[PDB]
Amino acid sequence: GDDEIENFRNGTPDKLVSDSLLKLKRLRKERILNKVLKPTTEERELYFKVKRILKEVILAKKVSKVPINNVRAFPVLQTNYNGSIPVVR
Amino acid sequence: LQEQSELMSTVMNNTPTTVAALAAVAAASETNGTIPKPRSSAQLEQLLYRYRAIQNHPKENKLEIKAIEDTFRNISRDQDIYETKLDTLRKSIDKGFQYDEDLLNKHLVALQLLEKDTDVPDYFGDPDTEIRISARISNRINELERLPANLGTYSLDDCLEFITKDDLSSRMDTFKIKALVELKSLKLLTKQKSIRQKLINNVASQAHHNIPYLRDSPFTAAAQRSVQIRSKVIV
Amino acid sequence: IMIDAASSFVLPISITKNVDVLQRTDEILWFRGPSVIVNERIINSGDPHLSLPLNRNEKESLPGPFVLGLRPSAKFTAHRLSMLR
Amino acid sequence: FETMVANPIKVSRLQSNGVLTIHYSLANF
Amino acid sequence: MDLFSSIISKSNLDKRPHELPNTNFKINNVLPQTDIENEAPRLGFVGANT
Amino acid sequence: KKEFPVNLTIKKNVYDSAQDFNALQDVKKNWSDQEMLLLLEGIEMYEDQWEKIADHVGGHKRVEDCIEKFL
Amino acid sequence: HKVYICHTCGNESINVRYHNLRARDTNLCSRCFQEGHFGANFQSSDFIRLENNGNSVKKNWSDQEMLLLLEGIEMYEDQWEKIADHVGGHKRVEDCIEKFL
Ligand SMILES: [Zn+2]
Repeated sequence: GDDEIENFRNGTPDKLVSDSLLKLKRLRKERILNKVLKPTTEERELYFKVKRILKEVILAKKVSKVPINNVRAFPVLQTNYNGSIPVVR
Repeated sequence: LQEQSELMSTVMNNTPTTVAALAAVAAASETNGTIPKPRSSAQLEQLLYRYRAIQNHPKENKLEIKAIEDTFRNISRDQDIYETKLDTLRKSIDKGFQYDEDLLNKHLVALQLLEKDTDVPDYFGDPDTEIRISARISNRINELERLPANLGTYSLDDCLEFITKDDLSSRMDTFKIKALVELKSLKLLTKQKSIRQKLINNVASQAHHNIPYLRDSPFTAAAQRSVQIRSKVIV
Repeated sequence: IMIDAASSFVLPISITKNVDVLQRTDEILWFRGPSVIVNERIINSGDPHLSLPLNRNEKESLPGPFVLGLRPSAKFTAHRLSMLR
Repeated sequence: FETMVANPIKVSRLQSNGVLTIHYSLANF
Repeated sequence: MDLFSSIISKSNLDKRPHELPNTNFKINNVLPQTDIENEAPRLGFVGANT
Repeated sequence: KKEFPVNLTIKKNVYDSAQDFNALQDVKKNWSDQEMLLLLEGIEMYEDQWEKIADHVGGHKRVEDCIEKFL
Repeated sequence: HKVYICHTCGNESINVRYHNLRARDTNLCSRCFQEGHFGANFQSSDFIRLENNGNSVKKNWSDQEMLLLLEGIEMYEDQWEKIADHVGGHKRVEDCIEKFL
């Protein structure tokens, strides 16, 4: 659900975002320094909670730039096929 | 024993009604340690959908239907709670904030770098910590070695070339070369280490004939002069 | 399993009168197997014609093979030709 | 026509890879 | 040896009669192969240590 | 300064693993490659208007889900 | 400028070759790759479109040259003349070593 964003939407929207990204960076350091590979269920749950908030402002406020920077490509599979000349033993 | 992968194996083997996991206390509860509330978006939920849709035929041999339906009730309840909270959250928005641009930049770049597991700069010996580096490189090697070989691009600049049914565009391989430069540069690491050793142990191994401010000191010149003293001839 | 077989051959008679459409050496090249015709190079990886989702005997005559091949729309190509000059 | 053994074109691997395209380096008269 | 040729670049809108530089030639049609691409190997197969 | 390039486009996502591109993966929320090319195609031209893009994709995608993809 | 004899025929490649990654010392033309004349052992996934033209002003190091340098280092393990020609012969030994370090 949300359970906190209703309360924090009444004031500024942006302080919780930085206070959550610093927690993500600290948990990522603590995952690097522990030889663990799968992310925890405590930051995954805390990841989407970030991505929700940055969505909603774009739903609501329409901030004046929202900059566009893309690599202007994306990977797709392409067809493969064997050669037609037969093998020689 | 990964029951949320056993359902996937029974689905992808196309024979799920023939076994149906033998839902008793000895089998359906031995893998559970209710059902553990699946994690994915829909990849572990469509399996539950199909599993209930197959188990509508026996309907009494499988006692585990009720906990699965309780989790469906939990999912519907959480969904209704989120829809009410999204209705209230769009009503709790202030009429004016004027969100700053050059911090939206930093939050977008920081979120994007924190998605795909790379180090974010702040702007807001010891073989314990030698293995913790040499276990992040095996991660990247065994993540790049599971990409499909038939990987290809489609840039937004092929529209200026008018590619026909069979024309072979000239920007198709701008990702597969880049996905081999990394995979072969992360295997030629202990070759450039052995070249850097032969470089440094032949530049620093002289250190008193090339560097000017060291071969002009008193003590270095005196030591190099004093090593060359030929032994005294008695009589 | 060898690699260095020849797998192309040339007949000695110069029949180069009606042959400007084939693949010439610069004679005529004669291979040891046929060609392979590939319809479209890029697979379209989603598209429930191909992805087959697990939810919900039917036929569908789709127009051409061009549905399965990632073609760009024309408004972008006109936009890019406007950006040309 | 069925007694017309064809000529193999051999590739000779070192020719296929890197052949470049000596008096024109003026040091040898 | 039983050879083959290249693809003739004769268009689909040509409608001409089939000429032949030799009467000992034969002609064949190539059916295009089309299906879900067979699962290609991973990059560990393409470029391992030699 | 010289830095090894951070090749994000190859890198598979860690936290969700369901918002990757369709090649790196092994109304409807499926996001085939045609709507993905139409999404990059609409973002290159229309520059964040979110409604000409939302039917330039082809109408099956909500504006919320287009923002979910653009993030 | 080198010349690239197309494998499986005798032809010369014009400006685009298709390098193979499992025999590692063969090439192809475009037309022999469009039709699949490269033998039934290979699978048309292990062929990278490489160029033949002289590139731009030096110390740019396009991804093609980086890839061919790393292919050479996996081939020969020494012999930087045999690395620098496999890059394309328009780079010196004293620059391939300065770029691999
Ligand atoms: Zn050829």
